Amino acid sequence: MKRKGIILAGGSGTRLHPATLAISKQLLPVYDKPMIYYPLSTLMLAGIREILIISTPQDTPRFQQLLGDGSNWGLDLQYAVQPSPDGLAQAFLIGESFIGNDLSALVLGDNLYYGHDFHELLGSASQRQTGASVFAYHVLDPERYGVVEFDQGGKAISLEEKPLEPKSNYAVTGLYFYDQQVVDIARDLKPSPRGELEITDVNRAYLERGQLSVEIMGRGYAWLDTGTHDSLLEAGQFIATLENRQGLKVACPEEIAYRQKWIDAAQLEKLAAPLAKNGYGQYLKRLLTETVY
Amino acid sequence: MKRKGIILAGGSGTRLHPATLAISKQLLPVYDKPMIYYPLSTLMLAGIREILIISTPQDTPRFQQLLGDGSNWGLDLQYAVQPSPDGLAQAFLIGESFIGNDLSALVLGDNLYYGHDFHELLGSASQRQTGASVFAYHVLDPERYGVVEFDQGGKAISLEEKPLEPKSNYAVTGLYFYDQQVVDIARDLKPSPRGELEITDVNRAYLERGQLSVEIMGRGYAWLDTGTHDSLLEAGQFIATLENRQGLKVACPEEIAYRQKWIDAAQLEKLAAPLAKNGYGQYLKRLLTETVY
Amino acid sequence: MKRKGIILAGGSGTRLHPATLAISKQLLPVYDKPMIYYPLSTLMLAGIREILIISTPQDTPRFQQLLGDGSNWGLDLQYAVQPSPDGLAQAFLIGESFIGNDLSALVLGDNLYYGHDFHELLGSASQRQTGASVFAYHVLDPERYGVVEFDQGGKAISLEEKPLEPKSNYAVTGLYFYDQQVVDIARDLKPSPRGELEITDVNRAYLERGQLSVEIMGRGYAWLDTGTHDSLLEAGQFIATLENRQGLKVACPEEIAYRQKWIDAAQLEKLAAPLAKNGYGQYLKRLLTETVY
Amino acid sequence: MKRKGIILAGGSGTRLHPATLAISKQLLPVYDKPMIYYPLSTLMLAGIREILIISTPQDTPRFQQLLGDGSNWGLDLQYAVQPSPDGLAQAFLIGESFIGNDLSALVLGDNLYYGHDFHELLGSASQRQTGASVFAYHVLDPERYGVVEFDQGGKAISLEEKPLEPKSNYAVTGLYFYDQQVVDIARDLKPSPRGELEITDVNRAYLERGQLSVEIMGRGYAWLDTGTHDSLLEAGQFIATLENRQGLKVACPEEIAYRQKWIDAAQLEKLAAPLAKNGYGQYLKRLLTETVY
Ligand SMILES: CCCCn1c(N)c(N(C)C(=O)c2ccccc2)c(=O)[nH]c1=O
Ligand SMILES: CCCCn1c(N)c(N(C)C(=O)c2ccccc2)c(=O)[nH]c1=O
Ligand SMILES: CCCCn1c(N)c(N(C)C(=O)c2ccccc2)c(=O)[nH]c1=O
Ligand SMILES: CCCCn1c(N)c(N(C)C(=O)c2ccccc2)c(=O)[nH]c1=O
Ligand SMILES: [Cl-]
Ligand SMILES: [Cl-]
Ligand SMILES: [Cl-]
Ligand SMILES: [Cl-]
Repeated sequence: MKRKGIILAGGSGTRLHPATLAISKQLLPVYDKPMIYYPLSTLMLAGIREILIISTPQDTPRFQQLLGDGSNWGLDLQYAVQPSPDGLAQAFLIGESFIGNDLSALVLGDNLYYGHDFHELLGSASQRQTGASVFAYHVLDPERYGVVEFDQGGKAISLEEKPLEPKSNYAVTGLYFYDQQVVDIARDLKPSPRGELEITDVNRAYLERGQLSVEIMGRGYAWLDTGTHDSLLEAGQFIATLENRQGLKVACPEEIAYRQKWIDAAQLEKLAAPLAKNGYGQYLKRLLTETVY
Repeated sequence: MKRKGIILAGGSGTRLHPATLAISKQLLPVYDKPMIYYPLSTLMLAGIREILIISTPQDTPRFQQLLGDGSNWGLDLQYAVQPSPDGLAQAFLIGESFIGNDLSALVLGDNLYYGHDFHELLGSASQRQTGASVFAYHVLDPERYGVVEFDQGGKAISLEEKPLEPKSNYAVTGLYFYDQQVVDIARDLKPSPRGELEITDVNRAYLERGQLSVEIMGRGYAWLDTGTHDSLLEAGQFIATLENRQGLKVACPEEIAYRQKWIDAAQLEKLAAPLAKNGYGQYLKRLLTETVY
Repeated sequence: MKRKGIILAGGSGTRLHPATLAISKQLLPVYDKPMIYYPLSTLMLAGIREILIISTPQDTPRFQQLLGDGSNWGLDLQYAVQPSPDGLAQAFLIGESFIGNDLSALVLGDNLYYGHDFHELLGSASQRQTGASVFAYHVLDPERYGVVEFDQGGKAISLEEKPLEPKSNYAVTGLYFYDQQVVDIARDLKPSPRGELEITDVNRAYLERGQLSVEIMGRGYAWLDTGTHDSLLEAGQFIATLENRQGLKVACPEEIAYRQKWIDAAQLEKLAAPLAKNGYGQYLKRLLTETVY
Repeated sequence: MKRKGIILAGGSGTRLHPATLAISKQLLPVYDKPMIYYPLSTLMLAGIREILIISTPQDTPRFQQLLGDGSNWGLDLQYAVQPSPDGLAQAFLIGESFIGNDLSALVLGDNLYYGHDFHELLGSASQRQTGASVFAYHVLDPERYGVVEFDQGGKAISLEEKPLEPKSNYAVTGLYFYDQQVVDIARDLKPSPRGELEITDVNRAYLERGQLSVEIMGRGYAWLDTGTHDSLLEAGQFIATLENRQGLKVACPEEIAYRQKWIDAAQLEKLAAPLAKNGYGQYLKRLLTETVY
């Protein structure tokens, strides 16, 4: 059974205005590449090739201009709009027709992940054909996120959205895997006191049915914060330190497509040509003639 | 006599693609605010209130959405397009009608400046009603810029554009002041071997007429580099270290307009309202009730 | 069979003078803690509790003052000096008596490692009772290190020390695992043209006997550079970004001792007391009453 | 009349333990050079050549090894110890004999300053032969420092030490200038509730005699924070961004001595020799054959 992906790349309201007045946050580069390249690359590593990008009406065309129909990276990209920022769960109403009867995965357009064995850690969620799979990650400021409580045996027993008195320091990350129940669960959701359709209600419903796998994303992964000006900066520094150390890029979509065998060496060469006079183009070229373990 | 300003915020070509595929560089934020805020604030400190923003046809509307007509900050902003990126000196052909018979100033949309007595250092160029005035700044990599050579008495005697063997480490910054000759000098320029109308030829012409002042911008000023992904990241770290230290913002246009008395406390309050729930709105508010020396 | 550890924390000569005039590099903190805490914590994760710290004669006492005999963290630390910086392999002559007839592991005092499953990746070297095990990591500037060449089947076939024309981009990291042959191999080493006893000759000898495992340390690990002022800075930024994101520390020795069960909750509490008024002390306290996966 | 300088580089207690367990904070490098180089360079710019370095008994020899007697940079450096960290005003009891009957200046060993016209701003305090002169600098967190309150005419009217409800955002920096009364005012001070002899009481006494000048250090100066591990890291990023941009170093003592004519080109060359194979030596060399305005 094939899994469809959704990147929700919608409005951060005015919270980061004026930095984000002219353009939506997920088109801003983090270091050497546009933000959206990072969650897209995540979906690609989880093996997902059919992807719906959801964003504001102003910006959809900009995302289209940047990513096209995906055919150049061996993907099949489609697009849809979120008129008003009415909750992350709204993705599933908007995405209903695109999901159809398949399994799905939702990733937040501004969430960056890095680490070892990231294929395998996604795999284990990607290969469960039933229920929902989310990830929990220790953070300093759990109040800002969805907080998962574990019992003494490490079983997930409550989820709470931006709690004033968090039950743990474990935050739900912005990567979610779902079966064919998600749309129907989404459709029955009531708005919350904040006026939002919450992804935590979606995930609570799977918990109450005993069908939520909460997999731990360990301290040895980077899950980076793009929610303040400060953190956005920390992230660029973080990526640039890795890339300049290794001479290898994090979350380069072309490279993921090439290594998954979704495009061949001739196609990778054609993608490199129009950027040949810069580092990124030069990087794509070098991938054709280097073995990387 | 009054001086008109031009901010050239055009195409950086593909040099910073794909970071810049969705949006032009000068809309990317540096730390808490869009890039273009920094040179605009510079022109404001130099006392210039009538400014032409030149940009690509695709992005003009994004600059317009961000900056409007300037009326809100006591300015008068106008807009023009640069269909093709044919050299910085092109700004004077495109800007001819807007300049009319006045004095002018040109600033690169991606140049950030910071330091003490910046009013005074601009002033001394802004007050010279005849000839041209540029600024020379010691850098490590002068080969990337226009290099000014001085004789033993500190007189400027040659200018050279991206010389392979620079005569000094003094680079010409991207702030230029000009009298009513610039348009005519611009009109007579032939494209260079690179296919560009070079600002260094413009400035050489003033030097050959003995009408170029080259004022030193000292080491105690920051002139920051936004030309690589690395330097852009250095620049955000730099502004954010200053701002978090001081609780005062660098190159905030509203604050410059308020302190120059181009807008009053009532108007500053109205600008603060629609961002009240973020740091930038809160910062504008606090300016109404703090004396800053 | 038990494995003994050596941290070589010797002289970086004058290369980073004057930053390092007053103190050896491995006592400088990286972000919140002294450099040496990082490789020490690495040895601890590999399960090694008996450790020889080797350093200059000036600085040994400072290392002793900082780390004591280890008894407080469940280790057994001993100390020895390297009079002159005559090569990394010299560690084994100096360490001969301390090694005795056991297996060993050598870590460079200035090498930082971070990532997921780091226990397991060390384990696989730690559990091989015969031969030598090193790690290879893709880097941009292989000329600076020991470069390992692989054949088309991914077999290690040459090692070369700071080659002018590197055969790959794979660098040998500064973590090494060795059987009872290392001392005797070390003793037979000739100085090189540079006047050094090279760790690459030690490792070449194991390769020529077919007893070198070269395990790949993947792009999903951080191996950080502390060899320039710039990289040292990049590292602090890197650690601080992780720690402030997670509210968990990288390479805190006390925490590793506590989680390996080498000290109990009462002892961890006593270590926290004298630092109670700062973040580090507060962090140790919080480890007593939080479950971390 | 001539002015004597004191750099207090004592115990920061345990506040930054364990980072600082092996070595006192003021020997840690900020980017390319030891911390203490920055305030020492400040005293040098203020024209002061006779300087007492006060530090802990354990570290004095490390400061001596780094700085010698100063003869190499045209200074005269002397050393004293501070057995217990009993307040910044203690510097005048300890320093009594060294001060003798001269004017003085006190600078905190961990305070970094940068900006334009820094000579002039010091000058104006250095030239006032009577009373005391301090500097007030706008900060975000004035509650951590001595806060100066101004009346509507910009006259200083109260000073308060770490007030919970600060009267302004103007913090007193860690650079102080004093006449021959300071010793006697110091001697009459009683310890505060915290067990410290406060520099703010010293400065309040001069205010109550009408002899305190409070000069504004403007926003266009950097006064950097070295009090947390975070800020220390910000400070290195900050210096390194300036230095890599300009190819000129901030607070290099040899360069200040050379430009003040306290050492000649032959002596500067001899200081450059023993570091010739690193950037800092190369930088000193290049100063012999470049004009810097
Ligand atoms: C399946 C090939 C994946 C190889 N790879 C990576 N594992 C990574 N790594 C280490 C990653 O952690 C990573 C992060 C986000 C999305 C995909 C991979 C990467 O950045 N680029 C890659 O080409
Ligand atoms: C009317 C004087 C404005 C005072 N002022 C500044 N001088 C600055 N300074 C210190 C600046 O360096 C600055 C830089 C570029 C353009 C304008 C000001 C500032 O950032 N914000 C300000 O409000
Ligand atoms: C065996 C407990 C190890 C748990 N742990 C870590 N895995 C790490 N991590 C993620 C590491 O990557 C790490 C790095 C160097 C040395 C030891 C662990 C850490 O920093 N601190 C820890 O307490
Ligand atoms: C004799 C004048 C020295 C010129 N000079 C400086 N002004 C500085 N500047 C810009 C500085 O801000 C500075 C800061 C602290 C102490 C001394 C100089 C410098 O870093 N190095 C220098 O050689
Ligand atoms: Cl982990
Ligand atoms: Cl200056
Ligand atoms: Cl990996
Ligand atoms: Cl100023």
